Amino acid sequence: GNPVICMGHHAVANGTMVKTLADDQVEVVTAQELVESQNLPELCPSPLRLVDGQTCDIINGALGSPGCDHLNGAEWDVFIERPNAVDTCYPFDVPEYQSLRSILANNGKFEFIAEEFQWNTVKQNGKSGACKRANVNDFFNRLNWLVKSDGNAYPLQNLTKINNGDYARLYIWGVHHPSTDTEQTNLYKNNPGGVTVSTKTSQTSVVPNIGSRPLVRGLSGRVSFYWTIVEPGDLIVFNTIGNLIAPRGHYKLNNQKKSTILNTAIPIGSCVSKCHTDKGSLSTTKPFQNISRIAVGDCPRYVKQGSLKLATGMRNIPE
Amino acid sequence: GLFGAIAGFIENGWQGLIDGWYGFRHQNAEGTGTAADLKSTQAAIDQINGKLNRLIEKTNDKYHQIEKEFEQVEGRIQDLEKYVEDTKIDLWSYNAELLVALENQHTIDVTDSEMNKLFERVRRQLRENAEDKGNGCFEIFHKCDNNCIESIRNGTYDHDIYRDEAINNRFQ
Ligand SMILES: CC(=O)N[C@H]1[C@H]([C@H](O)[C@H](O)CO)O[C@@](O)(C(=O)O)C[C@@H]1O
Ligand SMILES: *[C@@H]1O[C@H](CO)[C@@H](O)[C@H](O)[C@H]1NC(C)=O
Ligand SMILES: *[C@@H]1O[C@H](CO)[C@@H](O)[C@H](O)[C@H]1NC(C)=O
Repeated sequence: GNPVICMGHHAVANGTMVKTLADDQVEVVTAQELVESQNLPELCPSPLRLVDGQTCDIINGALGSPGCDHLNGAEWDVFIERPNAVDTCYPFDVPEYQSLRSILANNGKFEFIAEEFQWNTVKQNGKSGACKRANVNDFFNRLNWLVKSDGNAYPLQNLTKINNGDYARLYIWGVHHPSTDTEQTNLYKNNPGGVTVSTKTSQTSVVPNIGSRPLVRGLSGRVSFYWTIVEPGDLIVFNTIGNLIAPRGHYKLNNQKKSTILNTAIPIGSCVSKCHTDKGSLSTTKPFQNISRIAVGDCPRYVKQGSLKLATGMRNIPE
Repeated sequence: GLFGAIAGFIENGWQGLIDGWYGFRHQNAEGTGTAADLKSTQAAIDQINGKLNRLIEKTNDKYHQIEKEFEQVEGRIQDLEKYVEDTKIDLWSYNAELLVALENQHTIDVTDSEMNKLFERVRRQLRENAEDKGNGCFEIFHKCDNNCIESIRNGTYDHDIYRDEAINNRFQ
């Protein structure tokens, strides 16, 4: 007795190194990479709705700066905001800048609703050389610059807008800051001016801010922008003795806010993907990625490791 | 591996075995052959692809989150935001690291295990007609032509047919 039968297993010439609990380098016959480290050099316009701000960041798009009319009515899952956006209007600031940018981005649409405010005797629709629209003096097309009547008269203003609609409203309004008391007086008569905006449930008051300021777009003046959200059943009251940059109306808020914003220079292309990083879209089934912590949509999880190999076969012991 | 078959009492794998993970290699009076075992192969593959499927699909469907990049320091609120994002990334990196180490240690034990199940299965078919040589091979103590071999491989070998011949060969 002398025939022989042997039980064995396959092997290949050169396998892949993996880690276990015990060992940092075990060679197995096959493995699969679980960390995505490649991205597309473009953003995928499908199946998520991307809106490109192009020259406007979202705050300028909301205010209605020159160059941002293409954003009117826009609806998005992800607002694409370009690093090389540029101000095209009157020099401004937003005291809670990131909070407003978040609210607009989250909300996910620019659905503006015109209302008429019957401002008393004050002159409306002020414009500026720092806000040119087709080489003509203009302004944020969502705001309304008020100044004294031609016969020096900026009376106390007192208008109310009631919300009986079935959705919350976002009013964006502002306050103008002259650089001298002489400027103050020729614009708004009174000195000091002042704005106070109120709801059933809150109240705000801004004292305008006069002083020398660096020249931005050839001006020392500024506009500080604020916002007020008005729920159904609530009301908003505007009060002015000068310096108000008034709203032309309100933006609609979605009940459910599911959208967001992504700041990147990366061009929008023709691919399909539901995962967007600021370095571009990801086209992968892997459960992890090391490309960017900034990621939006249906993404692999971001991790620090550049590689994690999952064994998909047995130990490789050739010959 | 926990069972000591792969890289244990089987000293190496077979590069010539290209149509399965596990199999048989024999020598009898009329020659030598190598054939795959389908059942053992399929068992190993099924348990690994199963791993892969559970793994590859997560659901991490996130939209509005927080800012993660900053130009200039602002203090308290920004520190907290950075700290939250950095804490999150470390815990997920730890999870990924542990997950792959556990899975790989398991995968290797499963494959060593299946090699051992295959060897044990054939040992049980052979009964008193063969002796374990110690290297994953059985010495068969009776004439075993190509049809006999194939009957071991396909599970139809009947040890009674050759027992008298084998018992007599083993002990005298
Ligand atoms: C009167 C008015 O409302 N707008 C005028 C402004 C503003 O008074 C100042 O910018 C306020 O600081 O001044 C201009 O020279 C300008 O910037 O284009 C002319 C413009 O028509
Ligand atoms: C204007 O103010 C008066 C009192 O100062 C108040 O009774 C009235 O409700 C206000 N009108 C509006 C439209 O808010
Ligand atoms: C991601 O991993 C690759 C290697 O897998 C590495 O070369 C690259 O630098 C990593 N990227 C980052 C941003 O760490």
